[PDB]
Amino acid sequence: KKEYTGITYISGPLLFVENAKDLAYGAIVDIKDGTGRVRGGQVIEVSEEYAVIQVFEETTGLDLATTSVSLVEDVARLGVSKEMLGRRFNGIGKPIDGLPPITPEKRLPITGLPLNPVARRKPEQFIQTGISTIDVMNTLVRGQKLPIFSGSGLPANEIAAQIARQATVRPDLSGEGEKEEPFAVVFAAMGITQRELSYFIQEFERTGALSRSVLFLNKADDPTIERILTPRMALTVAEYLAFEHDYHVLVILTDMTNYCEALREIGAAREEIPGRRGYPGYMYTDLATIYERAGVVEGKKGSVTQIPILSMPDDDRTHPIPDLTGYITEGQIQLSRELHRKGIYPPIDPLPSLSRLMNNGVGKGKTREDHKQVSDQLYSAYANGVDIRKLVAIIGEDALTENDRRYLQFADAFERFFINQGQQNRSIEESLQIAWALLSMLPQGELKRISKDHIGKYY
Amino acid sequence: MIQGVIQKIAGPAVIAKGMLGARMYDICKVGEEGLVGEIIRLDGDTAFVQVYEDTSGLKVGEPVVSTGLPLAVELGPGMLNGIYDGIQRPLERIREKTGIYITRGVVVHALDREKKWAWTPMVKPGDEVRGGMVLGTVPEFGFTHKILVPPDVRGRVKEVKPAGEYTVEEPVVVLEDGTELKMYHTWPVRRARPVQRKLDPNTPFLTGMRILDVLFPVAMGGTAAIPGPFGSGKTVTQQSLAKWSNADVVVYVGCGERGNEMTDVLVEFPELTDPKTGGPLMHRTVLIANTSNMPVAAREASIYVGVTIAEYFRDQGFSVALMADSTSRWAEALREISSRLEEMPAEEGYPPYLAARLAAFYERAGKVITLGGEEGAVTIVGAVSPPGGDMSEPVTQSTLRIVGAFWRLDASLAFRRHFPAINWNGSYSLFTSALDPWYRENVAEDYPELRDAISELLQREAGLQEIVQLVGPDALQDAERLVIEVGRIIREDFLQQNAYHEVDAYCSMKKAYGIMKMILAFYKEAEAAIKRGVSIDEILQLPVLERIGRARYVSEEEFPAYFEEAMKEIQGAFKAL
Ligand SMILES: Nc1ncnc2c1ncn2[C@@H]1O[C@H](COP(=O)(O)OP(=O)(O)O)[C@@H](O)[C@H]1O
Repeated sequence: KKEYTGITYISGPLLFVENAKDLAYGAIVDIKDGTGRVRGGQVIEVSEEYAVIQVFEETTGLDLATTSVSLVEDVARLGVSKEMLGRRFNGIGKPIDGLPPITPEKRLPITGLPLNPVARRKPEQFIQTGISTIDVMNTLVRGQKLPIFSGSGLPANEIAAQIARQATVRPDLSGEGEKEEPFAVVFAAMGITQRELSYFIQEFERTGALSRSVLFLNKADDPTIERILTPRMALTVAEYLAFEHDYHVLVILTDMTNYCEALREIGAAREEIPGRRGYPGYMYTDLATIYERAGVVEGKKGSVTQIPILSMPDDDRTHPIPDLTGYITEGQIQLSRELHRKGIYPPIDPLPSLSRLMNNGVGKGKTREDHKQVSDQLYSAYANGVDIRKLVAIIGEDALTENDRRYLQFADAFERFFINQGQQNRSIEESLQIAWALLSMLPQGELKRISKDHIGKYY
Repeated sequence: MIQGVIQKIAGPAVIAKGMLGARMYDICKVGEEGLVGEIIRLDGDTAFVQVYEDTSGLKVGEPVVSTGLPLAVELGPGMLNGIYDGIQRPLERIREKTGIYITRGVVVHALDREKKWAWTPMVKPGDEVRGGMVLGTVPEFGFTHKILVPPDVRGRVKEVKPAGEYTVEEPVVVLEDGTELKMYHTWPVRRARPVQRKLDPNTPFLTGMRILDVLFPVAMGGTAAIPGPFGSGKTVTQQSLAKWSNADVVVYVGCGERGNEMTDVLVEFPELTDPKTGGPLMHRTVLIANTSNMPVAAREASIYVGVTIAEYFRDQGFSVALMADSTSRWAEALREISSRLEEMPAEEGYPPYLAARLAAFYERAGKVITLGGEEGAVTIVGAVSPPGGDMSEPVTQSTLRIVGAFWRLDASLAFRRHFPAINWNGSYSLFTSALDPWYRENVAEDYPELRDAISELLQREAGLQEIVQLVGPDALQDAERLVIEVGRIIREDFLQQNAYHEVDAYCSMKKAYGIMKMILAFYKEAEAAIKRGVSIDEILQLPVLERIGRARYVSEEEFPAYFEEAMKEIQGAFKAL
């Protein structure tokens, strides 16, 4: 308030603070200086001697001499409001649009708690994306988490923001009134450059859909501390959507590489001994909790989708940061150079990629019947052809039988047109058709995974 | 002001006592000599002195007196054609007072105090102004060297001395505010002077290395990174920019790079001509060099001054190209403090700050309109050095995924003999789509298509490479060995320039562009050669291949027609055979 002053020992980003008692672990406070500017610092480690507060920013200028610290509030957090729904905000939760703040309806503890198991209701629903391939072969089901493993320089972001706007759940195909349920895309990146920061806002505003989405985006340079809380924000805000009003959310976090890069620093200073290959011991846990914001919960009808997209450095699937995820998130959708070099877009491979849970997706009495078998068609068909494309280099083409010679050509039409999709949006129904057509190229009575009926109605 | 003495001196760091009221990061003077200090930690009333130069020969109980300003280079007209120590001290004058030794106990001035200058004013007195509003234009070489309001000053004028020679120190503007503007103005380093606002970029930063201009390239606001082990050309690819970039100011600064590579640019650089005037090219040049050999802490100072210089010029209106030569040593330098002050570190012992002071740096600028309403660009292409070769190592990696435009410089490439060969199967730029407008119009209207087909072979070629090492080039037949060889030539001739061949070491687009169209053709017609019934085998051994060979060497003047001659030679030299 007025009060607690005579701060001794400040080295770099750490700070000890004289006798407080009031404080609590997980408190947050205003530091005030000799020039009126104010700074913030979280309450970590406290005793009967001192507490520990942590300069968020720079600390340029401070003094042994008095320059007090103001207790802000218990366990800080933020409220919410339906108002929020077309804004531009930074980290903590302040207006970056330039239009006055929110006005609550609630305050929300920002430790997100954990669910219960019984409460959760098994997924069974479907979601379109508007991208093709990631709906046809391996289909984002509803109330589902799933992540896009990118490479170092393959273009994640774009393949992000398309799948930002594009999606719209069609309940239509299942049967029920249309506007019984609306769609909320909740989006948060971080470690974004002045450059990146602009590619979003341009696309977002373009046709606009800001008016059905919430922003959160913690600049690159911005203090490393707030970074840590940043996602948890847009996660918890997501709750307030579906559980108190029903909605259908799509949360898309991004670049969780940053999430740990940034993480480490905190832990490295606040003390601990880092475990295996760095990445502070309690990662498993800490990472876990930023993914239990998902699934439908009986009775309640709305729910959360996670797609967090991140990049590896070692360009593997063995470095921990992604590997780890791959135990709790449930699938994998990679991007290869191969596609991308040849110039396609958005390059999402086939075969590396597969959503483990997707059976309770698409169905005969849920959203189109034949989809099942399309999915296991084009997959297994595909891989058969990608060998030939290499072995043709050793024996010429004068030694391919007829049936199989066609399985070469399949690949070309698949790769050139099918996984390319520029800016064209599509839909689950238009997409299944295309597929079919291409399959017609190879000889019939052979695609023996698929059942005869369907072929008798489509070709 | 605030003063105490040495308590504990041992290593580049010291702990004084009897001190309070200090502020974080503050210049000071320690020892009878006076040396330049920094406040980096406090503990009751004792403070860790960080001591910028050397040490040795000290006793406990010697002066320790702060002034309480926290670092800053004093910026104003006349700075080019010089060299500058880590706290911007002109070594010329130093050399003139020492001999041939960088000696402690030195104080001079940043901008020389003698020279007076031809003034011109703009605004009339009795007028209003706000922050960073232009005031006077003192001319300076081929440049026009404006002067601004120092940011965050606003008020109303009251007199203006008219034209004539005038001192640097002089107050040549008075205000009704009791304030005084003089030529220069001091500005911190830890801060980051604003601008009017942030904006997207789209103008290519030309560079003339075909490899940096047809494949990977850079936006004007560009940020990139160049790494490669020892002996890899790391330095020399920044040499070229320093003498063939396309902008107002090269501000080459390297920290921890040897003399030899610096001094050289101080004896060659006088006798050359810029692509933007005709004058001694050295006008667009900074050099704040601070070679490895010097002190410890200076290595930390060094960079952030040349970042600031990078703002300072932008500010006036120009087009900054800053490049730090070998920023990685900086990490090592930072971490040498650490060790002595006992901060537990994160992996590979770097103190956890790698991100902290990295990430602020690289984000800095590009195409940002100023307070003056000019188009300001900050172009940085950061050099780094790993210490292994394992790009897995933290300080390296942290660069990626903080900046775009990554170039990697392969190691095993270079041992053979090319330069500035890079792996393009490592590399990747991001900036490459928002360059399309400018390219279309400026260069050719069909260029990006014609380039993607080059990458069409080039990145696909590995497709075969692997199979070569699995069963030889043997039993790879003919659409096979077509490609292999095409591409063979593609890197043998479209990817290797020099920095020492007398000519041919700089190109315009339109020239380069040319080379590149040929090869496509050659591919095309070859494709139709084998399909028709003959074979590459002899085609390789055609004389016309070698013409495509040597090709790059002729200069521009000839270039049109050179290129036209092969444009005839193709269609005849296929159909015939
Ligand atoms: N463009 C070039 N033309 C000719 N030789 C080059 C070229 N680039 C590099 N080299 C040769 O290879 C060396 C590699 O550069 P070097 O100065 O060792 O770089 P660094 O040590 O900073 O990696 C050069 O010194 C030069 O001998």
